[PDB]
Amino acid sequence: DSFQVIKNSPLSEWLI
Amino acid sequence: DSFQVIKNSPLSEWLI
Amino acid sequence: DSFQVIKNSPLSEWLI
Amino acid sequence: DSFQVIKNSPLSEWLI
Amino acid sequence: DSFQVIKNSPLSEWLI
Amino acid sequence: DSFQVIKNSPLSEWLI
Amino acid sequence: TSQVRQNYHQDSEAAINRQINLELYASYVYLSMSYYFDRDDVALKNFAKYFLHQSHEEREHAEKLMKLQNQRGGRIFLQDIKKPDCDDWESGLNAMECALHLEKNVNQSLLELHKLATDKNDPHLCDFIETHYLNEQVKAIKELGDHVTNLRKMGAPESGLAEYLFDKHTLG
Amino acid sequence: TSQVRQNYHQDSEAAINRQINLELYASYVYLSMSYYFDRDDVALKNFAKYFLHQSHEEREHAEKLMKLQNQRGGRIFLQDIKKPDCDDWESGLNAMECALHLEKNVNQSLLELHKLATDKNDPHLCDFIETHYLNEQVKAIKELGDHVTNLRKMGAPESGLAEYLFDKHTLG
Amino acid sequence: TSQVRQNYHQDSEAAINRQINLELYASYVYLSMSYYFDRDDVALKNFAKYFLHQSHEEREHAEKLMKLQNQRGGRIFLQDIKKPDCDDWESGLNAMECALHLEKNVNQSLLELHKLATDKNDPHLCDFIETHYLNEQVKAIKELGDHVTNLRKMGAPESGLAEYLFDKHTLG
Amino acid sequence: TSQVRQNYHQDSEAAINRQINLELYASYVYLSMSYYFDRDDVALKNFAKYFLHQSHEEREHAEKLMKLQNQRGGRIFLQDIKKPDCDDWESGLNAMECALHLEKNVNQSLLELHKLATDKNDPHLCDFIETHYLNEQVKAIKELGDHVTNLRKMGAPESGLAEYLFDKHTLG
Amino acid sequence: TSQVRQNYHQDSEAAINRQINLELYASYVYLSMSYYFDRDDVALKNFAKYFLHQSHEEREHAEKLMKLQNQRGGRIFLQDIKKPDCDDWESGLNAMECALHLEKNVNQSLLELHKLATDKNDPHLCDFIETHYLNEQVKAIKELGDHVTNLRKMGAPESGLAEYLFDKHTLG
Amino acid sequence: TSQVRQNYHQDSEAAINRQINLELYASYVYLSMSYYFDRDDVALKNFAKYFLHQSHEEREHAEKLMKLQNQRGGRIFLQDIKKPDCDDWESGLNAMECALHLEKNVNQSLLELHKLATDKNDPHLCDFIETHYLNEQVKAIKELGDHVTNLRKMGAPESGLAEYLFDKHTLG
Ligand SMILES: [Fe+3]
Ligand SMILES: [Fe+3]
Ligand SMILES: [Fe+3]
Ligand SMILES: [Fe+3]
Ligand SMILES: [Fe+3]
Ligand SMILES: [Fe+3]
Ligand SMILES: [Fe+3]
Ligand SMILES: [Fe+3]
Ligand SMILES: [Fe+3]
Ligand SMILES: [Fe+3]
Ligand SMILES: [Fe+3]
Ligand SMILES: [Fe+3]
Repeated sequence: DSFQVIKNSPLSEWLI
Repeated sequence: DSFQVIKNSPLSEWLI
Repeated sequence: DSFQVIKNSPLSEWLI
Repeated sequence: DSFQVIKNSPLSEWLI
Repeated sequence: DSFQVIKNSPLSEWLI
Repeated sequence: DSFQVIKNSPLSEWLI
Repeated sequence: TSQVRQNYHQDSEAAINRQINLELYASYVYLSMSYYFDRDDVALKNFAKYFLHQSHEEREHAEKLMKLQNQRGGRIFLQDIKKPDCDDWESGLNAMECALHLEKNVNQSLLELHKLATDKNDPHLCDFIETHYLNEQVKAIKELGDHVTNLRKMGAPESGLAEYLFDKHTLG
Repeated sequence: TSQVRQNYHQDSEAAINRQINLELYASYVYLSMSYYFDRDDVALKNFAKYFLHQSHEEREHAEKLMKLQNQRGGRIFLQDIKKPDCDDWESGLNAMECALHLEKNVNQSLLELHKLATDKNDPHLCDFIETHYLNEQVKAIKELGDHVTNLRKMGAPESGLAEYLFDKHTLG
Repeated sequence: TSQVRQNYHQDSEAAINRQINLELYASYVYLSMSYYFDRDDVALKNFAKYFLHQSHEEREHAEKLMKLQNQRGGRIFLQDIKKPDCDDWESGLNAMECALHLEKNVNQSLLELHKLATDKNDPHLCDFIETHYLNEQVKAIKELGDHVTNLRKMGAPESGLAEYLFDKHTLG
Repeated sequence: TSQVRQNYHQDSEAAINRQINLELYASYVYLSMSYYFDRDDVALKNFAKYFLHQSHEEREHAEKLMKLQNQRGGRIFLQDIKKPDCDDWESGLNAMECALHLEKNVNQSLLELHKLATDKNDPHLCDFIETHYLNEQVKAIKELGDHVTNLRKMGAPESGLAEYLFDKHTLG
Repeated sequence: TSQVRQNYHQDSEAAINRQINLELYASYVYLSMSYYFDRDDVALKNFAKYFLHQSHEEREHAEKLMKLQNQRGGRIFLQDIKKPDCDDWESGLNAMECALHLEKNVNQSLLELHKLATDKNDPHLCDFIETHYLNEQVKAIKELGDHVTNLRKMGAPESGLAEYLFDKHTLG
Repeated sequence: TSQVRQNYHQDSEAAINRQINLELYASYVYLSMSYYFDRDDVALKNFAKYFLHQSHEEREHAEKLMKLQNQRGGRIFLQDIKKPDCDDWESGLNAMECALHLEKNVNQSLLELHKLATDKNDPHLCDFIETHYLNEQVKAIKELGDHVTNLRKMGAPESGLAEYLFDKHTLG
């Protein structure tokens, strides 16, 4: 459950 | 900042 | 000759 | 089954 | 400068 | 052929 | 922007940051698995040792992705490491089933991570996943597959003797 | 016809060619046995290792008959290696029963191969079977006989614990 | 409730769980410190190596508290590991100042953790903090204090030569 | 169907089974090559030793594909190993020409096997062919190419001295 | 035309010949860099030693491409090695900037060389670039990136002490 | 102009720069010789190894002249390295004849280089040529002279056995 939340996160939330 | 949030947490939030 | 017979075999003959 | 087929083969089929 | 001259050379100048 | 071209070059072409 | 950045997309940069959290999250689940079997009412030493090794292995997978982001000119962005979804594991077999289901999820994320490098025409990033992550994710799933099938053949989790003997002969 | 051929019958020459296929066929069955126990739903490592050794042993038995045919002046004739008769083995006990039934069939073929050399008055060929094949075929059948009787005493194939412990203590 | 639980308060049990997150959080900050100095525009190898060692040291401090909770009969409760408060460190001196300010905060949490065991009359828990945590928290603060005072004597962070030479002679 | 099966197509599974027969067939041809040069009227010991090594190398290539099918969750399907197409080789040069023509055929089958994994978007299978099969198939063809060109420079197969000296200096 | 040529395009053959000149040209620039720092008015021994190693490394990269062309059945075509574009380097920092700008240009040529093998469906050539050239071109650019950023932090090229200390601690 | 320049003429300085190109050109011809014998249709391994050693020997002769120019206070001037005059060598004997004709040309250039130092009254430069270049150019020509005369005695290049045996016994 917590694994798919991180996986489905848009790429804009992982850029500085 | 994030260190004091965990430190000030009540003990009831750390018991199973 | 015998090498191309095996090579040209359809994939259906190699599944269980 | 396949073992007895080879075993029962006549000797003429094993000479060059 | 000399690096791009070699790099931009057509492939026909590098075959025997 | 290419060896004598370099060898016959005047010394003025080898000074900085 | 970086002086060493060449043929490195923002989408590939952001996908590496997401993968770093996924390996850091995975080591957190393996850390919660190891110390469950250290409990007095569980008491399976080689099960705890096995999941402790898995915890320090997912940490080095996250550290290697953090190192790869620096060579390509990208900038690491860190987020919260979420807590494991389960605070209690039913047994040794149930933990190997939740670890098999975890590795298959990690492997799925690498496949689309490899599918993004290919679309971006990033051949160096494609070779980095194939050499360090794709090959080891298949042995991990295969090994956990063997462990699960050897557990419910002995009669686990109903048989407490089954867990004890697997903990001794296989994991030890 | 060969310059080194002396006291070598065509019937003895043809019987050696038939035996070469029988050892090559036997190693093919042991190859299919080994990688059945490597499967994820079987996962018996020392069963796979045991049948892998048997596969490379029947190959050297076929290579020694190929070498013996050259010293006696005979000419090797090769045929198709047939596929194993079973593509699925029920369990570890069922594989040891199909391997015991296989060795007894190989031993039977050597007995009439020894009965043909004697009729042909070929004393060198008789001694070659007795030294390299007859002695090792009785230890092989005896060893597989022990393995089968130790499996259905523990309760195999119904007991999955029986296969796992035999795989560890006996085969490992 | 646990069969091995004796003289172990719920408040002491809950305070250990809070401390486990504090060491896990601390290793996350040291992980973000190490790979900042691995960046191409920073490029301080022994600064990255120094904070990488600090990262694996706070992980073993969290693992030893996880192990202590099992011996006393307590149950580990895990929460989110929060991301570090800073994603960029100004320089090597600014990182040593944020690491000195971090260790002093960790030491403060152990002092009230020791003040709770004493109030609960838990002498085994008091000796566990004094032996494994109180002594090493003073050397850590003292060592970081030396590092900070040796950096702004050379002229850091204005002097880029100061960081480079400290990285070579002191940290290397 | 398999618990460890992930991103594995039936077409990729069936293509691996076909390749296993192709390596098993190749080792059968090398086995018939080795014992042709062991014949009394041929008597080339290092030619027999060279093709004997090639026989045990194609067997390990078939065993590695059998092992790869188990990790990916596929099921091995075995067929007849066909007899070699030639029961007599004209000479040492003619055998190196029939072995060069064999390796080029094996290499062709791997290229379309790599072209099927790419179409199926199977990046793990693509890397398995490139690492273990594509690199070694080019050295094999190159080495056999050297051997053939060094044989008809000496005057083989007309010159029996040419075969004898190549057997000594090159193959020995 | 070659007996060992299989799945090898003329465009891939011609692109390898172009790459051979690019590595031979690169070693010529590193040769002119090394002996600039050997000059009496420069006198930086470990700068000369560093660029001398880079000179013999680009020569082995050109020799490995010359060897790869022979295994694939291609024919090497050699052209003039052009003289370096600069006969004087301003300083140690200016040389590391002209070497960083050189490696990034070499890496760019490999990316389109990898993009041509993929278009030609040459999977062996793709794996040869990824294993031997793509991985080492990123460490080279990263390492030169570190060296440049550590030079203008100390105050180079204005500070002659900065070059001398970097030459001692880092390059020595 | 240089602080270490003493008794060093411009003509001697320019003649050293010309010699550096002549050794760099010579190693380029030996590089094209080595990889011609690596070809599949040539396949002479010890001929390729012999000319590969000659390639790395002419590079050190050019590096020693580059080093000598720095000690005497001269400045290195680099030009294009011209491609070898022949892209195909008829045989092993034809390559040894083109290498003998090359060394005799290199030796001629050193003789007038020694004749210029003497005219300039440069005794240090005269001793540098005699110690490092004049002595080794006579052994090189003598050794290549032996190799050529031993090749056309066996019947090369008509005899392909002659090249193969010389490649084994002499060059190997
Ligand atoms: Fe991982
Ligand atoms: Fe893993
Ligand atoms: Fe046998
Ligand atoms: Fe046997
Ligand atoms: Fe601590
Ligand atoms: Fe600490
Ligand atoms: Fe193979
Ligand atoms: Fe091969
Ligand atoms: Fe390179
Ligand atoms: Fe490089
Ligand atoms: Fe020389
Ligand atoms: Fe020489």
